[PDB]
Amino acid sequence: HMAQRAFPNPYADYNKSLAEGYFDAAGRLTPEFSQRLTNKIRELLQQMERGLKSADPRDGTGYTGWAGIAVLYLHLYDVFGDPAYLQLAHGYVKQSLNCLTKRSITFLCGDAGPLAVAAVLYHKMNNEKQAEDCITRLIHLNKIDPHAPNEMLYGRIGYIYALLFVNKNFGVEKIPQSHIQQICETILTSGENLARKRNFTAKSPLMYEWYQEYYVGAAHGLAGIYYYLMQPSLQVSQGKLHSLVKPSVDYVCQLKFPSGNYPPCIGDNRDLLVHWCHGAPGVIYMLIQAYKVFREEKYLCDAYQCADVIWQYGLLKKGYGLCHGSAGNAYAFLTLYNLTQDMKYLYRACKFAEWCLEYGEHGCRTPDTPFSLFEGMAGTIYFLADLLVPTKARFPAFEL
Ligand SMILES: CSC[C@H](NC(=O)CC[C@H](N)C(=O)O)C(=O)NCC(=O)O
Ligand SMILES: [Zn+2]
Repeated sequence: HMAQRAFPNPYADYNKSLAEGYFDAAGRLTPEFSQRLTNKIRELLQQMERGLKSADPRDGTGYTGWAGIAVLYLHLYDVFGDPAYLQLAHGYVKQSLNCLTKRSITFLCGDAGPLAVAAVLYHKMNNEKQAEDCITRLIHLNKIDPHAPNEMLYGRIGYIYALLFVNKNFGVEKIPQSHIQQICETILTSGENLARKRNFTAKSPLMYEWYQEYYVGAAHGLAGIYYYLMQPSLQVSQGKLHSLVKPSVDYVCQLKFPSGNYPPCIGDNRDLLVHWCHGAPGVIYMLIQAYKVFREEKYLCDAYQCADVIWQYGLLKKGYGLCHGSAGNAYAFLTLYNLTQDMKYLYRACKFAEWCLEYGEHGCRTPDTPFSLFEGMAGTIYFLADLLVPTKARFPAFEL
């Protein structure tokens, strides 16, 4: 039923001849293709700026609101170096800081997004007082919601991302590692406890849930949590990596549909969603990181299968967005490219970019927030700009 959710892929798969128009033998984009990306970015930015005039004033979040637009502009500033982009980011940061709701802790859906993005913007504008004030507030946020879930949009790893985002952008340990360590400990303890209570232990030493479901994917589920627990940034011990995380990863691997896709929740029989939030485009990160950490070929094999599912069924009728759209799906190819150095996957990303360059010409659904980072145009623009330098590309607000 995946076919019903996708457009047929109109593109030929990789060969040397077809790839030459997009990038050279070193994987560096051609000037021509680079400029075509740049031209579309400028075109879409105009539409986005106009569209955001109608966006909800109250939503300051990374996922659907102002801080996510600031994330885009910070990225464009880094890519292009145009000071006007940094100024745009400032405007959006200011809007976002007037929208704190005190209800959530995450980068994507909570107050950590505005605060972490603001800290970085202020730093980039040489505003030490405001940068430091934002960091203080961000650190303190780790109190307003204990017994949170563990997942990306509403839970502990979503807060961890905000901390990592500051540290990466300052290039120094602005948030002490000990802060990250203690959250990591809570996550691991939570997983062991739930697995024990539900007698998963033998097959899966860790287990997590959100909204009373065992979500499997990146946004709300196991694949996102395990991707994080396997990151050197989180400093999980070798002992816990092998005894707790690896067998829990293997359990997720075992949930794979015959197609190579993954169910949204444990026990789901319908093979339908090919999204970052649910399915192969989000689970692929766990597989790739598992390969990097454990070096077992099965993980790489599974990642290849993810890429094939996405190549076939990844041009979504849903639209061009990151959370569940063609641009988010294209990032799966970039992560596999960056692991393998196989230009086939850079090519696939470029062809998905070609699709996005025809934005609005396919009869896609209009997103609920048509201009947002995760549902809308800002995310598509983010992807196009990130593709300019493929080796540095990372799925925003998620990939490390
Ligand atoms: C965490 S996002 C989950 C996502 N939700 C949507 O696609 C809803 C539409 C969204 N609000 C938009 O406007 O893009 C989804 O997978 N929906 C289930 C489905 O497509 O059947
Ligand atoms: Zn989604």
